[PDB]
Amino acid sequence: SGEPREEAGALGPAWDESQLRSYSFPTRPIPRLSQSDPRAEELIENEEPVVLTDTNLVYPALKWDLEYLQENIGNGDFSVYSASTHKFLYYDEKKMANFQNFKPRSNREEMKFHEFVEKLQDIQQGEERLYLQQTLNDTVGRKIVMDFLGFNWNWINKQQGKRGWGQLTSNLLLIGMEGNVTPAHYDEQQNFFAQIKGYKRCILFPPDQFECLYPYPVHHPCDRQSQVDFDNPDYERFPNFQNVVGYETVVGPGDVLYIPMYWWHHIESLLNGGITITVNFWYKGAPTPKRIEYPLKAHQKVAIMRNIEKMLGEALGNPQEVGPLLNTMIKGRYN
Amino acid sequence: SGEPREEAGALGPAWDESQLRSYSFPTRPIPRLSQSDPRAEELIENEEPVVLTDTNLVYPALKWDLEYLQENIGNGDFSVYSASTHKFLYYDEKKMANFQNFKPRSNREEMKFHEFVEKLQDIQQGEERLYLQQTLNDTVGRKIVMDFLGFNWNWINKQQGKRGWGQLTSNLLLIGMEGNVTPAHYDEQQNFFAQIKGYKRCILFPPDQFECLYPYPVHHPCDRQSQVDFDNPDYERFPNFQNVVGYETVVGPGDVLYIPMYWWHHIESLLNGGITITVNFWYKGAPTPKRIEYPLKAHQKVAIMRNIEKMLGEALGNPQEVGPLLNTMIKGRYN
Ligand SMILES: O=C(O)CCC(=O)C(=O)O
Ligand SMILES: O=C(O)CCC(=O)C(=O)O
Ligand SMILES: [Fe+2]
Ligand SMILES: [Fe+2]
Repeated sequence: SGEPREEAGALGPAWDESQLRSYSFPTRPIPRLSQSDPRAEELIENEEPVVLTDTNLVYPALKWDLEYLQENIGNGDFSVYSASTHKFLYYDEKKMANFQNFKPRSNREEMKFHEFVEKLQDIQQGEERLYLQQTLNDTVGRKIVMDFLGFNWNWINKQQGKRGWGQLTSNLLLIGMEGNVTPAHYDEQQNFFAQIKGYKRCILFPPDQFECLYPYPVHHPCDRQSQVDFDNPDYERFPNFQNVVGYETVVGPGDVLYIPMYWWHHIESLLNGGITITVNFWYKGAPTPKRIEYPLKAHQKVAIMRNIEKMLGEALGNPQEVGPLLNTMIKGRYN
Repeated sequence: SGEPREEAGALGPAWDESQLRSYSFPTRPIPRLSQSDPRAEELIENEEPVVLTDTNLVYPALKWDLEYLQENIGNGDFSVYSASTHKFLYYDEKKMANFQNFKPRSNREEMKFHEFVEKLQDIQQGEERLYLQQTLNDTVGRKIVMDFLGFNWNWINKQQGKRGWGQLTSNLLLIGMEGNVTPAHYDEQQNFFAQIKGYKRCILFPPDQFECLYPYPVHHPCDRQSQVDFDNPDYERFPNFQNVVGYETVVGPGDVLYIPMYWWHHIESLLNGGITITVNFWYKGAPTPKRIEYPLKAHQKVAIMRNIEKMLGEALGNPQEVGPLLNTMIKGRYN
């Protein structure tokens, strides 16, 4: 992760190790570079993570905080997630019909910002934890729309153009509480993670560690999430979690982390670090080349495995038979 | 800026986008309200811009044009500014002694109105551009003095009384040519911008965008002006110009724009819109409250920075050392 950076103005260290959680695997630091540095462009083009420290991407939002937001964001509805533990168990509603025994571990709920601020206030007066996650569309107040327009769209748009990425699928505003943890998972789109308030420790695993992270079945509501409990790894069920090695960093106000598509990421708001605020940017990856180019990269093999699982689930007319058939194919033949 | 307003009498649109220049930043419309509307009074009291459409402030001047003026204004002298480009580079004479390498980019020149009208005529027979700017004192013809007396002094005086503003520092008559551009800058006084003939696009930036507009050093002849070339922004020298968001409008005959003190403003006479005529009104802001009131507003912090720069320039007995000392104070200590 690297030594805690010293804040300007002789203010103490931004954070200290005691705020970071302990895990069973090793890690090395993700590079912190300047957007002008040729090495940063090199990392992004090769689809490797990099923390850009001077993009000014969300510059107008650095002043944001709960008071400012509540007052100017408006009186619309915001999706607030809640959990009893620190780990926020998110899931896919549409895939619940496939796994009837799946009991929910986290509940969402629309509410007004001022309500979230209040509901958050008394919880600080507690084991419960909330996590607000909502898109930054025009639906919001005029002032917030001005700040939004003030983002460095010149930088990010140029970045989108040279990488060949597709459309910006969405912008997500995230406000969480200290200690909050979003378990490891991967997304299929390219992502620029812009930190605004507070610090978050981000642990990333490359796509080739698929075999050590044991993702749920594609048809399961937790598709794309790791089945391993990072706080208590079951080595009998997931032996290869003992070989996992990750890339880590702690991002703070002004930092932008590039999370390449298909890369795993574990995110946590530093303990006793106050609330955190982040805005993420999603872009569809560049279209896959017409003619295949070998040797296939790891993320491409992951795409293929996802496709096989999907096709099989439809061909058998039932996602619950996917596993049995796969075992039938493999046992005594390929294993 | 808003859709071009349709002129009365089924005359086409007042103007069309093709007449507006293209810039790298986003903008939203300044409210166009009636002076009777409570929202307008609310905007002015909170020191936010607003275009009042029915003040009748300069009603008698709406008939004005070059012929009428030349004939009745008199045979006195008028300060005419000239430039080779469209951007009029104005400067402070008194501060030239501090920056000897500063070469002038625009020249002033007293001349008689009929001469200005003539000099303007052949230029339309060209890259040169002129801009007449002179005060409306009794020095002028009897007829122009009658029109002047006919301004709605009842409205503006009442406005001056309720806002607590100081004396009317001056009245400026402005006559320019289509395409003319006055680069972004801020004034320290409150201003009512009364449009009389033609249309002008006005782009304003609030005081809190100080960090994105990079004003010249206080001792520089271009003090209060932005160092950024809006037509070709140097993002390496002024990275934060990528985060600038402005408030825009196009004022025409009869409109009065309130430009709050310390607010930045970029003004341009619509392309192929003919000459433009404007009269501005300057008032010293209301005296700063005896006991400070936190949290300080942005314009107050700008006042403080200007004061520090001024004091430092005198304390070191030389304005050229201000920068070196500021860097010495900051480097490795606050940055
Ligand atoms: O910040 C977080 O807690 C989660 C971020 C995340 O999963 C994402 O941006 O995809
Ligand atoms: O109309 C213009 O070109 C400039 C107006 C201006 O700068 C002012 O009224 O202070
Ligand atoms: Fe994610
Ligand atoms: Fe001005």
